[PDB]
Amino acid sequence: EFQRKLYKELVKNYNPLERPVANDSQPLTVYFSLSLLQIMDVDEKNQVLTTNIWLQMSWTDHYLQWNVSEYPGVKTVRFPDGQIWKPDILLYNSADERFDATFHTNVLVNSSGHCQYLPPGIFKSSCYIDVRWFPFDVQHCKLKFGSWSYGGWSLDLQMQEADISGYIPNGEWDLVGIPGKRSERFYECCKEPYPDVTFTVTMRRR
Amino acid sequence: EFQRKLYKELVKNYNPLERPVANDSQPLTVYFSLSLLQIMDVDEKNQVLTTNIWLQMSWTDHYLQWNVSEYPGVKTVRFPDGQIWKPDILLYNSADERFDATFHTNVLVNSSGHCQYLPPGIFKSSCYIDVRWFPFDVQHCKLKFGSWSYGGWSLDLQMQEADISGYIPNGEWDLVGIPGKRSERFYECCKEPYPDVTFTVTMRRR
Amino acid sequence: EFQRKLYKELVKNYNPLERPVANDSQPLTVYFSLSLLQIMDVDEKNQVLTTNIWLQMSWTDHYLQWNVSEYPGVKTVRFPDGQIWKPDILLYNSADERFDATFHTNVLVNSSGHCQYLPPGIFKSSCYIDVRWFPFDVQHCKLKFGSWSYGGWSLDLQMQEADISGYIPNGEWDLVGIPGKRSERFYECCKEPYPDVTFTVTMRRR
Amino acid sequence: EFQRKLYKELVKNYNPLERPVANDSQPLTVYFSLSLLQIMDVDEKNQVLTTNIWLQMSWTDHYLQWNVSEYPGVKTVRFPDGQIWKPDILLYNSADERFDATFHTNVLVNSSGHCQYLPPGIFKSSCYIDVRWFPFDVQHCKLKFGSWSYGGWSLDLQMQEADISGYIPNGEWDLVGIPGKRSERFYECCKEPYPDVTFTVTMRRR
Amino acid sequence: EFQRKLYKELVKNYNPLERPVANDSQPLTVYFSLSLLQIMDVDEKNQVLTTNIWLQMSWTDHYLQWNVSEYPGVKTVRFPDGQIWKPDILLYNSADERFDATFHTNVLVNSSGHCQYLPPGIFKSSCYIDVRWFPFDVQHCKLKFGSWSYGGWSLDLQMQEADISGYIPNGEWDLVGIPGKRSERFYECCKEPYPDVTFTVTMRRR
Amino acid sequence: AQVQLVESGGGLVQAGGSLKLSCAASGFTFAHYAMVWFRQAPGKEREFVAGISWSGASTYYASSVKGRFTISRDNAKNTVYLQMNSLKPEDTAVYYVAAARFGVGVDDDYSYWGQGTQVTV
Amino acid sequence: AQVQLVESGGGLVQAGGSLKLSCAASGFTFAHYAMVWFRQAPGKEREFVAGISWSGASTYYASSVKGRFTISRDNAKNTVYLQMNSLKPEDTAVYYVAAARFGVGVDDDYSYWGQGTQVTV
Amino acid sequence: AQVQLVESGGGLVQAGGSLKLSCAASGFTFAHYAMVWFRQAPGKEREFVAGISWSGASTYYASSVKGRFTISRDNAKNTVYLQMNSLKPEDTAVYYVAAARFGVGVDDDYSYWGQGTQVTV
Ligand SMILES: *[C@@H]1O[C@H](CO)[C@@H](O)[C@H](O)[C@H]1NC(C)=O
Ligand SMILES: *[C@@H]1O[C@H](CO)[C@@H](O)[C@H](O)[C@H]1NC(C)=O
Ligand SMILES: *[C@@H]1O[C@H](CO)[C@@H](O)[C@H](O)[C@H]1NC(C)=O
Ligand SMILES: *[C@@H]1O[C@H](CO)[C@@H](O)[C@H](O)[C@H]1NC(C)=O
Ligand SMILES: *[C@@H]1O[C@H](CO)[C@@H](O)[C@H](O)[C@H]1NC(C)=O
Ligand SMILES: *[C@@H]1O[C@H](CO)[C@@H](O)[C@H](O)[C@H]1NC(C)=O
Ligand SMILES: *[C@@H]1O[C@H](CO)[C@@H](O)[C@H](O)[C@H]1NC(C)=O
Ligand SMILES: *[C@@H]1O[C@H](CO)[C@@H](O)[C@H](O)[C@H]1NC(C)=O
Ligand SMILES: *[C@@H]1O[C@H](CO)[C@@H](O)[C@H](O)[C@H]1NC(C)=O
Ligand SMILES: *[C@@H]1O[C@H](CO)[C@@H](O)[C@H](O)[C@H]1NC(C)=O
Repeated sequence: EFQRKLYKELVKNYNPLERPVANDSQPLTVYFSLSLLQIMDVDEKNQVLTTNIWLQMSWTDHYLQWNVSEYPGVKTVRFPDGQIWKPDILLYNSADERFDATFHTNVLVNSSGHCQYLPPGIFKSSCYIDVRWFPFDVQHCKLKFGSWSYGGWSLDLQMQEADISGYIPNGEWDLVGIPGKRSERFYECCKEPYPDVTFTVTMRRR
Repeated sequence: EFQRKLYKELVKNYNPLERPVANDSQPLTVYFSLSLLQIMDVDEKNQVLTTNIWLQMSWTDHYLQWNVSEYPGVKTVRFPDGQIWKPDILLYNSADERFDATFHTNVLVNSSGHCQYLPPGIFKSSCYIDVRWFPFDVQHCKLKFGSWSYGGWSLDLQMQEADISGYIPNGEWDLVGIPGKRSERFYECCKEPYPDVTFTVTMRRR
Repeated sequence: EFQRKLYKELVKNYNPLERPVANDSQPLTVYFSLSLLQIMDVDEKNQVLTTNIWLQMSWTDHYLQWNVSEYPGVKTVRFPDGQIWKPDILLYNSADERFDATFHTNVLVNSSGHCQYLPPGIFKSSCYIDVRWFPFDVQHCKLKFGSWSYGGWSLDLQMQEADISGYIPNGEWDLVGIPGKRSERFYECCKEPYPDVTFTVTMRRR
Repeated sequence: EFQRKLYKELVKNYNPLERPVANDSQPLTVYFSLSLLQIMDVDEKNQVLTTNIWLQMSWTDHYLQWNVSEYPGVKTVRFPDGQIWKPDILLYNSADERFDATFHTNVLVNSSGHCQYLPPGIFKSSCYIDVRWFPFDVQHCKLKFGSWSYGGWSLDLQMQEADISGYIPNGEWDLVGIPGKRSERFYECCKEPYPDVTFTVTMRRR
Repeated sequence: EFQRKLYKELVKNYNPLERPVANDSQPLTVYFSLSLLQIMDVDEKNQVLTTNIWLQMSWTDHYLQWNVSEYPGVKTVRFPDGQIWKPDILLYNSADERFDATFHTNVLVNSSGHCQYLPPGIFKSSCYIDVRWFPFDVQHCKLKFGSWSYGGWSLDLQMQEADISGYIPNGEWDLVGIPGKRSERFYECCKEPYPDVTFTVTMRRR
Repeated sequence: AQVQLVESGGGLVQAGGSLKLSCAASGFTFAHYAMVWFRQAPGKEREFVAGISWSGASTYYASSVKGRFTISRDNAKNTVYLQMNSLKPEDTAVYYVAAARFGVGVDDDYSYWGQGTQVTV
Repeated sequence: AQVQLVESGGGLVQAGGSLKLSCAASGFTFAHYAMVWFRQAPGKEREFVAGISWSGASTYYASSVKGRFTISRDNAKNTVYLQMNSLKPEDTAVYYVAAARFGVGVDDDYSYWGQGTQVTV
Repeated sequence: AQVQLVESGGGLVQAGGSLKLSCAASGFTFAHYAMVWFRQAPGKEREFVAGISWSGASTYYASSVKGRFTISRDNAKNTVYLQMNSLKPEDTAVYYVAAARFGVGVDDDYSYWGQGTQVTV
């Protein structure tokens, strides 16, 4: 059938350790955006904070292409965790024991199109809770995301705004906003602009 | 031996990433129900509660069919996780240190094909507890089940009534009812809807 | 080498998803019995009980057969998990997050063909600790074992008497007896019994 | 290169679940000697204790032999967990939830020689803390080690004295010594015996 | 294109249990340097402390070679966990229940072959806090790193200076510095050294 | 050793002859092994002929041999019989039988092979 | 099956001739696949002759056809051309092409086959 | 690029005298690979004649011959020599070289194959 034929044919030569791009010199563009649903707790002096976040990563793959003219029906295909490439965007200043709370999910592809890798999770991340200036002080906590191995001239990770959806108003903390900013880190001997993203959560009290 | 022959023959081509249906454009129908067994506790300050739920998913397969006239004996077959298709229906507003508390089990198939999947689960979900004002206020906690990647023209998630058989009466709360309702959400710009099932747990106090 | 030859030859066609029996219409007899060696915590009215129990499963296989004249010396064959069929008999009213406490172990096979499966476990079950008639009141707690997918004319779960050994006399509770009874959870219209085994533990106080 | 040839040549037929011995009737010699590094806590009246122990195993193999004359350089090879046989010797009175708390380690082989398997572990064992006199009395806890599936006429498990190396003096308990004893107990209806090794840890108080 | 060709052709004969070196007699140099980021807690009389540490392991490989002239573009190849040799270097006096808090990571290689194996982790390690002479006294906690299976004339560990980066100014403890030095524990049998590295973290109250 | 697989029944007969091809074996337990007949000719490599299961029910044949031949076995004598009827000139080949563990006659992994009993027309 | 291939050109010169073989296909996008030429002799295995990757510049020649045979591909025209010069009389065989997914021309797992044309010298 | 392994020697001399042949490399590095010699005959398929390692001294031979052939290799010239002494009439075939990455000579994978030279005493 069409589904069986397409799924069997799509993986002829697809070594999962690749960086799909027509020209090896040209970098790849990945889009990153997060949606924060809830805040669990600010925790103790240990300077650690727990949240509930769904991430969203998108990129254009040049090794999964066809056209629907000769393959009527099929319009969205899915691949599991282990056979389709996925960028390794992680949290830098993580404090969880496992360092990665992402519940891996299938990767979605449309026609001759790009991918979406929405992972859910709860993140226990470190902060600087030192607002003892006065109990009523606005605290800024930073979530630092970025690549761990790839960087510079290979992945020009961009940023998209976060979401302000039904964030379950907390009974003790309220947030003013969630800005984000892309940043660069120079190296000892190189001109490659190693990128990263920092999202700031600011809250005073409730 | 007939059972051995059947198990050897049935898997000639069953790429596990398939959607079993004769007509690719035609959608599949999946029936969903749950059975509550117990409620463990609902802490106060944090918004989370624990429940004991056995799920029940039923669907119709097409690539797994035979007729018993030629194969005497076997009437039902069981498949583990990894070799058979299973829809990914998950809980949205989960709060555990994991996104899936399901203890996977085998899938049962009979004759022309009808798959029953019964996972147990100790589910921990986030509720909206804001009824501290009146101690005698009924609390409508929500359990939101649905597909994570599949949706629209592919999986027509139906709904069956819940179950009351056995409850292990609690020492602090009492069930009033277990209503359930299916809902739909429309994407940004598309005619494909996204369905979901919401179950309301109502308890006043004891 | 005889060991290597036997191990190589015994696994020609042994798909581990199959029920071993010469005639597939005939049911299969499985002997089941447990042996509790320790008690960890009965807990307060939270409705949870922790016990240390070693299971014991035995059955007869018709696909592991030979005689010693051909193969001198060898009398015991040991198989890990994955390459040998094992019944999936579980605890119905479990409260553990993992839902399973079995530490999988190798299975032993004799010449003529027999199986012995002895997994240890720390079982966290559910009971009703509601002794309000003064401290002295006998409490009966139940453990419900049975198949999760097999049932009726396929596996007739036979029961053996429990074991009373090295119970580490406790200082807070004492065991009066360990009865065990087989019952049938027959549904409305099935024409095929669904057996199960329930074990009762009785303790008043100390 | 020589190491590559040795590795590719020594695993031609090494079914991992075999018992490598020259004679199928002759038993095999295994030497056991734990080394205790620290006791973490004697814990509450639940009769549990947490200790830090590095186990030790020694046995002789018949399928791993070469002559070092034609292989200058390489003298010791090492195998990961899964491809090399390892005896199933573990703790009996285990109170840990996962039962076996060993971090598996590579196995070392020298020339036509033996194997060493050094696992580190934190063991939650249970003993008899029921001091006859008032709470200040000398308690002797027992650690049991033996095979689970192997036993009698196959592994004549032998004991060697423990170690008194750097003990990290705790602040509330002092030990007297750590003797051990090999016992050929539990000679059941089967003719073969069932050897075991029991170590005694004695401490009164500080 | 060229990336796929290189990835497919580079692993023809790479038995992952190897010790890459041109001559089997010459040892291998492994450069070790750690970088601490924060101190979470000192805990209680159990004499254990928690830290966040990123390791840094560097070595040179001989079987991963090419030159960029005929492979335009690709300059860094990346391998996952399992297909690439990694030295088995870990912590001796580890007090965590898992004995290994390393979140495994990809390995980066370039044309000549230099490798980097930076893992992140949260290390819970034991110490000795029993300064009764003066409650306000500087505490020196030791971390002992080194191999577990390899030793002597095969892998000669070398140490690089540690990192004093943005160590999140704490609120109860302040450190002066982190000296480290190489040590040896040469055994009586044979004359093969047993190297290791010891890092002392010296901290005083704040 | 001790796994000898011996055959008999050489024949040079044109169309219309009836044959009683016989095979015997030893060493292994005959009641726990299925058997199947294979054909090899110089123009080809190997092809199916017919096979039995370990119980004696649901024998299997090929498309070109749906009729004609029959196959039988008796557990108490260690003999395997192939009744060949209505010969055709295309069955010029060797007949070496194969034995496997509990099987279904249709393709399976084999453990014991046999020798040739070349028959030509 | 809408994925078949056809040839254009025939070769029967005595020796030292020139030829231009043309091949084309339809039913799949002629931009995500690479084409390789294969030769079959009366009795022999299959040998690799000439290849080119999907990118456009990865020309590969066999060891015996380095400076004689050349290959090219026209994406817009949906065709592949093979030019032969200074032919040897030992090249008598059937040439057919094989397609594959993103590759280079070196050993791979081909998907779509075709049919060959016979050259006799 | 243009990786090719050309062979020569053209040995058709009678038994007894001598034979000496050499190989060459074009595209790949000669200090990172290993070469083995394969014999192919009109009736046979493949034989592991002999081989050498990338290190330089791991000469491995076959059971057929132990003191009649010898091998040598040179990295500056980018070549390998095979010397065939005491020619006998039983070995007449086509020789070709198979190249591989870091190896020993025993069963190994290959990436590049060479040209065939016909030798017949
Ligand atoms: C790829 O990028 C390089 C960079 O200069 C360029 O020269 C080349 O033309 C591009 N296209 C290719 C290699 O097909
Ligand atoms: C599938 O359904 C469509 C509905 O529009 C129908 O036209 C078609 O014939 C069906 N069968 C196919 C596409 O094979
Ligand atoms: C069962 O299927 C087989 C195969 O098509 C057929 O020959 C037979 O008639 C079927 N029997 C019934 C009762 O449908
Ligand atoms: C198996 O049992 C059934 C039950 O009556 C019987 O008819 C059959 O002959 C038995 N043997 C088989 C199926 O080989
Ligand atoms: C094994 O021991 C038995 C008993 O002494 C002996 O007869 C036999 O020759 C030994 N070797 C074997 C069985 O290979
Ligand atoms: C190992 O055996 C080989 C062949 O039997 C022999 O040549 C070599 O000297 C032996 N090595 C030693 C150390 O005896
Ligand atoms: C390796 O070193 C040894 C001594 O250091 C030397 O004899 C040998 O030639 C070197 N090269 C090898 C073994 O390939
Ligand atoms: C680099 O690779 C090219 C590819 O042809 C080769 O010509 C050159 O010799 C190589 N350089 C070195 C130093 O090996
Ligand atoms: C063991 O089985 C073989 C095979 O059937 C048989 O020949 C032999 O007599 C048997 N031995 C015994 C003691 O039954
Ligand atoms: C889809 O691909 C087929 C391939 O043969 C082609 O004929 C058709 O024109 C393509 N359609 C579009 C819209 O690209």
